Amino acid sequence: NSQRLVFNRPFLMFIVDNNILFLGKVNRP
Amino acid sequence: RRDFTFDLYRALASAAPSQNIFFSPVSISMSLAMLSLGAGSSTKMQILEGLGLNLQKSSEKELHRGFQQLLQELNQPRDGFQLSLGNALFTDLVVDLQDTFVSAMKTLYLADTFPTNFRDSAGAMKQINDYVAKQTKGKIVDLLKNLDSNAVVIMVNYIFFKAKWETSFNHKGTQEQDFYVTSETVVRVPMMSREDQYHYLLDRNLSCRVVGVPYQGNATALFILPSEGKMQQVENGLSEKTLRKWLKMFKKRQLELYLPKFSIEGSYQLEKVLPSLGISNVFTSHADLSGISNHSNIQVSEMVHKAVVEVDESGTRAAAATGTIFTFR
Ligand SMILES: *[C@@H]1O[C@H](CO)[C@@H](O[C@@H]2O[C@H](CO)[C@@H](O)[C@H](O)[C@H]2NC(C)=O)[C@H](O)[C@H]1NC(C)=O
Ligand SMILES: *[C@H]1O[C@H](CO)[C@@H](O[C@H]2O[C@H](CO)[C@@H](O)[C@H](O)[C@H]2NC(C)=O)[C@H](O)[C@H]1NC(C)=O
Repeated sequence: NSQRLVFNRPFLMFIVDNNILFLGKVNRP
Repeated sequence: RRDFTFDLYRALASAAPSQNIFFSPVSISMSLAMLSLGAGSSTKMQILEGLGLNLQKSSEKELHRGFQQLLQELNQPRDGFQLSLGNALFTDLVVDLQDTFVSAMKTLYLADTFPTNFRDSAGAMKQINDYVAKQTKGKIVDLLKNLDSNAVVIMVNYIFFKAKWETSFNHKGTQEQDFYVTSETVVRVPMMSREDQYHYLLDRNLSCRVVGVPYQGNATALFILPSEGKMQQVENGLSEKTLRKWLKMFKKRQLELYLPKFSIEGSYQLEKVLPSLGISNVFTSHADLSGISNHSNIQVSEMVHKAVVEVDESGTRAAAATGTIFTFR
């Protein structure tokens, strides 16, 4: 199958290493 | 027994309701852990507590050994991947810092030490901002705005990250597509796409879907899409435990991913939000920073943080800086 996943609403972002490097919310591109 | 990273995340969100948020926990927490190095009494305790230090399981020194390890495990700009973390001390020409503080800063944190003439505010800002800018490859330009005159020392931390995706996005596969800030406020954004195998995850409790998109190197981006009307819910459910749970819950799945190409940033005066995490004293004239200097008085005027991120079809670019300013009066 091929599930669809479209980020078209606010969404969180994590940039993980072994630790959490960056974290934020994209409320509006 | 506290999630500093997510407690801080919520604090920042609550202060800026429906606006973008972005910061570097490692930058701030490392900065805090450095600050605690020359802290005493209850002030030195609010910081450790605010970080979620066990006082038993984890013992202060384990905290430093950890960050030390982190700083040491850093590699040179590999190919298509780079992560660098640095710390710097800017000391006034006419002030002395305790040997212990300076020593720990150089040993555990590999901190640079630059003599600074704080009597010339403009010059001090240029020196420091130029350094931060330099270290973040021009991504963080004006960290300090109006450096106080009583400024006698500034502790700086920066973080720089650049990496290409493990698999890029087809540049020609990007189309202008609608983005719903709210069901009624919609704006067009360049929407990236790529069908492939991704580490998927469906958290029915927090009510959101999580995708893992790896980088050429060690760093994965996690994009959380809360179900319609639940952003607030998942934000509240964010925790160190949740991240762990999410991590092994991850199973690869055939996905046709649509991600918007974006860029955001955040600027925060941390001295204003940290007392929400119980870190208040150190920011007052009631502070105990006797571990940093003997000509005591000094407190933390402000703790400015700045972070930026760029996300396109090639990869991601992110950096941030934390400036801890110590004043006399
Ligand atoms: C991040 O990169 C480092 C250094 O390149 C990795 O360290 C080892 O790298 C070799 C390279 O072939 C792997 O075979 C080892 O398995 C790696 N050891 C581990 C698991 O640390 C490191 O693996 C990468 N990220 C991680 C998981 O730490
Ligand atoms: C979210 O919470 C629910 C409970 O509300 C979890 O449901 C079960 O999860 C585990 C596997 O069955 C058990 O260890 C839990 O005890 C059980 N819940 C209970 C108490 O009934 C669910 O797994 C959780 N999922 C995530 C990803 O957080």
